Amino acid sequence: MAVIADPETAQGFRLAGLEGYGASSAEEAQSLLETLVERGGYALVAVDEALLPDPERAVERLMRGRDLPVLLPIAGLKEAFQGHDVEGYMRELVRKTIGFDIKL
Amino acid sequence: AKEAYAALLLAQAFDGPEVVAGAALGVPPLEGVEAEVENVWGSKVPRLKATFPDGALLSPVGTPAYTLEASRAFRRYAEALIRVANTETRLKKIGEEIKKTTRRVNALEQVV
Amino acid sequence: DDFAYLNARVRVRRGTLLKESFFQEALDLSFADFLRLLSETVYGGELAGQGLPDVDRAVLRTQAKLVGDLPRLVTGEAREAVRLLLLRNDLHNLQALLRAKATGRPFEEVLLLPGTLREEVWRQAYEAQDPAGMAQVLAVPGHPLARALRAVLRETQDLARVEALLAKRFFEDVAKAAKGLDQPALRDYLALEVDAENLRTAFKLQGSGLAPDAFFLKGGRFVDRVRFARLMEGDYAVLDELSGTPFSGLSGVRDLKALERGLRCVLLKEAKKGVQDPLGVGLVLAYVKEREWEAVRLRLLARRAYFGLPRAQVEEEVVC
Repeated sequence: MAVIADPETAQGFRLAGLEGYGASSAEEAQSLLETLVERGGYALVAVDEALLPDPERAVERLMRGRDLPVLLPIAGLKEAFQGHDVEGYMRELVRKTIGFDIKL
Repeated sequence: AKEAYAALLLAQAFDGPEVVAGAALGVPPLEGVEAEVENVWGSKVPRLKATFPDGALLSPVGTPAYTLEASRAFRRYAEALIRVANTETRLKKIGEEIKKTTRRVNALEQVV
Repeated sequence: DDFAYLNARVRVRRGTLLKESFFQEALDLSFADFLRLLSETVYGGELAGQGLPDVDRAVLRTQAKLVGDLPRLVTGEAREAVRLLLLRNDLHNLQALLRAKATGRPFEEVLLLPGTLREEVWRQAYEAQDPAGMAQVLAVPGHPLARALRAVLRETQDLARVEALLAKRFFEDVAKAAKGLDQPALRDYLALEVDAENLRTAFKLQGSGLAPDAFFLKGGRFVDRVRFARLMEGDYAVLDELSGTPFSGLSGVRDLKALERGLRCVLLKEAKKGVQDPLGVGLVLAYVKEREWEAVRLRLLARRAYFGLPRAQVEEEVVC
C-alpha cells in the first residue's frame, strides 16, 4: 500500500506502516508511480487531489495490465480544512461515468 | 482525515520532527495487503483487505506520547480509505457495464 | 561548580524571551506575518529563508544555541546535576540508534537530533562489536546513560526488551541520581515528572490488560502500585483519587490527549515554581523548560499557520 500525497505529511502515512513516496513534482511522482505499477506496491496507491485530478489515464496507458494497483484521489490536507465538496466530486464522478449532469 | 491530520500536525508540533521521523522510519511496512474476489456479473472485481500488524508495538514502552495516538488515528484512516477504495472501484465497474450495455443496445437496434 | 555563575547567564537568557502577547498575536496571521514576527524574535538569527522545514531547522538551531551551552561550562557536582536536565533527547537518540543497530539500516539514515554528547561518538558507535563496547565508546564521566547501559547490559547483546529495560533503568537512574543529589527542588520536579510519566504509561497501556508490575516504575510520590493497577484497569475514580497532589484538574479525564495536556500543564506549573531558588540550579531548569514549552508552542503555531488550522483548533494548546 503506497501513497503519493504530500512532501512531509506522507510521513504520517509511513507512520501508519503503509509505505509510500512523496516528491512534490508531478513527473517524478508519476515516475515512482510508474515503477510502483511495474513493481506492484501491494494493490493500493493514494494520490493527492489537488495535484492529480485523474491519475488513472496515464497509468492505464503505460500499463494496460489489470487494475490490481487501485488508484484513488486522496485528499490534500490543506483543502481538507476547507470542505470536501462531496457533492461536486460525485457530480464529476457521475459525469465521468455517463456524461449526463444528472444529480443523485 | 481531519482527525488524523490534526493529530499528525500536533504530534510533530509538540515534539520534534526528528522523533516522529525516526519513528516513522522504524515502523514495519505493513505488507501482505492484497485483493481478493468479488466475482459478479461474471466479472471479478478486486476488493482489498490488509493484514495489519498493529498491536505488536515496537517495544511498547514508548517515550513519545503523541505518536501512538496518531498511529491509531492513521490506522482508522487506512480503514476508511480501503472502504472508499473497494466501493469506488465497484461503482466504476457498474458504470462501465452500463456504458457497455447502452452502446450494445444502440448498436444492435440501429444496425441489425 | 558555581551555581550562580551559570545562573547569571541563565537570568540574561530569561530576560530575552517572548511574551504571551507574542503568542496571542500569532493567533491571527498568514505565516508571512508569522515569518516577520519570527524575524523580530531572538530565534530569527538562524532564520535562513521561508518555509516550514527551514523554520523547524531554525527553531532547532536556536534551541541548541540557547540551551545547549548550559550543558557545557559546568564542573563537578553542578555539572552532574545539570546533566540531568537535557537527557530526554539523548535518550531518544540512543534508543533509536540501538533500534537502527538491531535493524541494520544506514548510519546516515538516522536523524540524530541534538543531545549532550559528541556526534562523532554517535557516528563511531554505529559500528561496534559489543553493546558494552558501544557504551564504552559513548562513555562520559558523569553521564548516567553509560552507567545504565553497563548495568542493563548484563541481559543480552541487543534486544527490544533490552531497550525497554534500558529506558526503565534510565528513568530509575534519573530518580536515583535525584535522590543522590543535594537539591530540594529538582528532586521533587524529577519525581513529579516520573510519576506523570508512569500515569501516562498507565494510560498508554490501557486496554492491554497485561501485568502492570513489569510496566510500572519506581520513584514516584503521588501514585501507588495499587493505584497503578487501578489506573491500568478502567477505573477513573483512582484518577479522581489524586487529591491534593499536582494532578488537581486531572480527574475523570478518559481522553489521552487531554490527559497528556493536563500532564504537561501540571509539569509547567511545577516548573513555574522553579523561580523560588534564585541561588541553586532550579531556575536554570525552569528557564530551559520554559524555552522548551515556548519552542513546542512555536512549532505548533508554525504548523497551524502552514496548514491553516483555526484558532479554535489551537485553543486547547495555549491554556498554559
